[PDB]
Amino acid sequence: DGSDGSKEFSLGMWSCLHAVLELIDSQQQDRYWCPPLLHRAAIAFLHALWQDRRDSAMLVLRTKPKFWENLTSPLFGTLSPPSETSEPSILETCALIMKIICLEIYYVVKGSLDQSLKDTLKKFSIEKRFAYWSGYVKSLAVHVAETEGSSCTSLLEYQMLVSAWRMLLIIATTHADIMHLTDSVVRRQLFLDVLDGTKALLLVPASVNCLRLGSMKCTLLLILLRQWKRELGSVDEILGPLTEILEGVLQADQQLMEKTKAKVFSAFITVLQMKEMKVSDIPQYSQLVLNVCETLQEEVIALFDQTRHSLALGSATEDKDSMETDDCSRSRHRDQRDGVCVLGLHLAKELCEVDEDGDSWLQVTRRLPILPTLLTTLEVSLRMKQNLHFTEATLHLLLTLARTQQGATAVAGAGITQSICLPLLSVYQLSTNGTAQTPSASRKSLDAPSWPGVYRLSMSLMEQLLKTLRYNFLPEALDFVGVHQERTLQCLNAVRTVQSLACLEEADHTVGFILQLSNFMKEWHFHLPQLMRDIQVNLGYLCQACTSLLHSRKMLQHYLQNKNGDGLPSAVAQRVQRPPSAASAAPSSSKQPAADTEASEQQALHTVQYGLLKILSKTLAALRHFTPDVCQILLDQSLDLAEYNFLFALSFTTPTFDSEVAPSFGTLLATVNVALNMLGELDKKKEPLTQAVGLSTQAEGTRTLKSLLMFTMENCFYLLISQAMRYLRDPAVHPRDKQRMKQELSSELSTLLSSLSRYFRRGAPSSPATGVLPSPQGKSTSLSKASPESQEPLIQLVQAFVRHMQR
Amino acid sequence: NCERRRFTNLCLDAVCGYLVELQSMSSSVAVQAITGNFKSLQAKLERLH
Amino acid sequence: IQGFLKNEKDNALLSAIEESRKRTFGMAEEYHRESMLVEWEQVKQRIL
Repeated sequence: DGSDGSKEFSLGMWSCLHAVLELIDSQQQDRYWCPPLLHRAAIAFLHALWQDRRDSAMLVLRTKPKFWENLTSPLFGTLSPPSETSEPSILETCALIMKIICLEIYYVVKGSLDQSLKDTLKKFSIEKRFAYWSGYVKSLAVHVAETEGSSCTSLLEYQMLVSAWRMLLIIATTHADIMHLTDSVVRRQLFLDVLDGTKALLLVPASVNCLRLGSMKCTLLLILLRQWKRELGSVDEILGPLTEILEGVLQADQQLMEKTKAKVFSAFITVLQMKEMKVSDIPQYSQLVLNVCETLQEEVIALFDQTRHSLALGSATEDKDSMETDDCSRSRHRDQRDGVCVLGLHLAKELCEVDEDGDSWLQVTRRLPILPTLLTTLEVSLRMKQNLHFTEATLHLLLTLARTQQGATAVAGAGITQSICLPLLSVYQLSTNGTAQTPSASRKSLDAPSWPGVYRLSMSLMEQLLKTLRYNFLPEALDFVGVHQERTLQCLNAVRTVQSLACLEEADHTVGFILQLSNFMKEWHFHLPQLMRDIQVNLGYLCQACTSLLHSRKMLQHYLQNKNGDGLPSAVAQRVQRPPSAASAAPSSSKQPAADTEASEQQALHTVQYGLLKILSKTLAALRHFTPDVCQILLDQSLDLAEYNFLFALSFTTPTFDSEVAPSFGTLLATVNVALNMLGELDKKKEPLTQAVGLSTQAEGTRTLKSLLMFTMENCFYLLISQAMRYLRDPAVHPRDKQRMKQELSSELSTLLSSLSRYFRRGAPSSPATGVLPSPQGKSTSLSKASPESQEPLIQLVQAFVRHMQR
Repeated sequence: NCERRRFTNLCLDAVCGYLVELQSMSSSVAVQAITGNFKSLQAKLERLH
Repeated sequence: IQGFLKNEKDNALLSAIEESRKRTFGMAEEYHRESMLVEWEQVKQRIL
């Protein structure tokens, strides 16, 4: 019994551990040679006590003087090489001591560990025993590749030392602070000894033992690679042995080596992700892309018929009880995120960002039937709502390829539109049998794989293919917009009700594809003379919705807040009257609210305001292609007006966020005032905070948001002038309200141009502004620099229109 | 197409190596001619890059 | 410790696929987002 209500345990007069503690004492091994098969047996008993969580014994060993010094003393010995006849009970002894160290550092979470152990791990690092045992578990893995096909007896003890060394090193990354493994040169040696020491076991494709040990070290290699992807300060030493490991792993059985092909592709993706690289660098790139695409043709065909046997074996059940542990025969679904198919697609999608002209990759895919092979499996996956990770990964590879003229023509010539257009209808289609909605939409990432994500990537792929191929993908884009016409019209409206960031990310691609397609207005009007006008109307309401939300920044904050907290119904209401007072009293306790809540709500609000601004910019450009150009409708009187709709109503009322309110010239005047106030906050946030490090991309976001804010204003002014001339010409628009239009726009374009000229006399981000900026340096004539007062074209064009309204 | 700009470096570096070797040799009419041939080759590779 | 070594293998497969998918989405959006502005500067320099 303890003074503090705890129980003490002690090694009593008949404890077995008194004899175990003598058998391992270095300071009696100075006197009585404990032969290694007996030291092994004493250490095996200590491994079981640490495995089988007998902590009432472990506590009573942790408290023994010299325990960790005597117990670890064989790890401070030296061994003969594997080519000399050492006693394998010593290899087991060292492997079992490594297991005890692993279990103790894992269970005794980062604090309560013994100080003689903490300074023993420190001693192991100072004596560089990491580098010694690294070199030994390297050479012992070459020796197995040199002695398989002989009756090499100690192979089980060799497997025990290789598995114990794997366990020790994954703890020496995650607990590097307790293992004292903080020398990046020793980490680089440990990585290369695990790389070479994996290669030797994977270049023997006939040896089940080498394949097993090499696949187990490949599990270590892949962890060390990711935890050290800042200290492996060269890439080009790693790619060679990974190609040699791949080409060995492709000469061996798929049913074992699935669980190695995946690890090797996962390593290659991680290595390509460390450095900006080109086809000039990579060892045998033209064979590596062959090896990867031929592996993908095992995988995508095995997935294709897996998705067809799931179409023949009808009405399996929701078999929901089985609390059972890691056994065989239960079937391998190939649509796993870490499956060889899905990792091969992502590796191909990294490698397609290294070959700039596509000229190296197309010299593989002119051999292999692979592009239509991917599309036929995608076509079934989309029809069945099966194979989500593969479906998304295939669309990622296609979206990478569609950027180059060689990749886009290869994707189009593979039949892309047929294998997506009708299958993709399934994805967003709902069942008409209405039942319960499951609220389990917990806070996962916006990059969690999803069926809406598959639709967004299909829209992004058609935005990309039409941007690259134009007239040579225009029928395909018209059939696609006509088939997807419901989802196109839904997503133009979804911003009116579902202001969530994942919905804004769908709407921007829908308006993006529309912005690529409205370049072909007369061709679109010939084939789809309904839908093009229904899109003009819904783009009009999307302009009203985005501008009223971006203006009403408090209503946007409230629409987020009122969809970020849940769970209480009540009704019936009625009224009125009064408190008060009072008691009382006491006591405690003190936590604070997190300012990180106001920071994260503001960061969500700034990202939602950026999403709404992208959509508004794309909408204002897409709508401009549905009006005659400002130059045409100013300068030619033979230009017809029946070819062009009224897209804005003759009001100057500011835009309400409001269900039926059609967009107006007051909506356009509000869009410019929104952009002026946002630009007018980006030149407030300029006070000198310091000592933060590591974020570059906020400089780029401060650039791209400012060029976007210009694009929102300037296409809005093009719509304003074009539609104002569309009203001022027209023979039915009443002369009273033509004169009203001249008057109310002559006032608010004058107030806006007075505000624009009060901004631009600071300089927009430009080469003239950068040339005017100097003062200690860079000056000529007296105090001038470059040349000043080159004006921006909007300030001339809106002047010319205001002058002509004042005629 | 992609190989060609890796190869013109390696060919210039190798031509420089062979020209260091040749310029250590006893300067016979053959060593003089081949030093001319490799510098004529250099003076074309200096346009292939 | 086996569940932890399962999880370390899982994160050592899973995470670079999300880094690759983040690269595709970012490099597609950034190419549409800047092309639209290089197209717009070609509009402004025509207006000038």
